[PDB]
Amino acid sequence: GSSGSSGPVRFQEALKDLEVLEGGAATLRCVLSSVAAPVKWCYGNNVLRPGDKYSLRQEGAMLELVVRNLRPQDSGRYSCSFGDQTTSATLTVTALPSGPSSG
Repeated sequence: GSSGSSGPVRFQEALKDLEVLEGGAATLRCVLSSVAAPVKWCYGNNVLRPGDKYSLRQEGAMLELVVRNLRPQDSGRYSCSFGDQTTSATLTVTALPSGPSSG
């Protein structure tokens, strides 16, 4: 059943569309209606886990998901599962113009 009818966690400021160029890192941000943790992170079908590739951080109803090696194929639907409601956002990654850059 339930734990103790505590209450659902509304999404005051969920994740919003992000604009970044290929060759950096993308850090999403979202503030929950209430301070609760730990939190759950999911992307697509499988559930996201804290490690090297990804870095999850929680502090005062605040989440932070960093994504290294930004690629034009990574852009998807990052939705955080927490409480009764769920949020979802989209990232924008532009493929470098392939200029005179060394690389």
